[PDB]
Amino acid sequence: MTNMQLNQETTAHLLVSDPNLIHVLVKFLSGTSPHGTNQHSPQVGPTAT
Amino acid sequence: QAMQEFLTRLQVHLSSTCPQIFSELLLKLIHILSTERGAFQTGQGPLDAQVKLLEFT
Repeated sequence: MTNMQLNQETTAHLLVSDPNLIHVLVKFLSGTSPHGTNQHSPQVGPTAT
Repeated sequence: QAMQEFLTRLQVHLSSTCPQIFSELLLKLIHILSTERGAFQTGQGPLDAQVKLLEFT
């Protein structure tokens, strides 16, 4: 959607100007393993990074 | 073990006088841990101490 054009304001400006994106990024960076059903590493692996 | 003896001594010392305050304190502890942004939901904290506290409750 950053690549996507909206038909003005670009969609990246919509994303950064939206107040929910900062909560999205906090929830991603503070996600860890809240369920804790199985023993898991706190790191997210290379692909998510 | 130290937390278990501390809670046991609280129970022994307040069984005669006022066990309802100790029971309400234990319930408030479970409530604060069990809510959102808590130790129970996020998985942080010791598992052993929380399990022993649950068994004591």
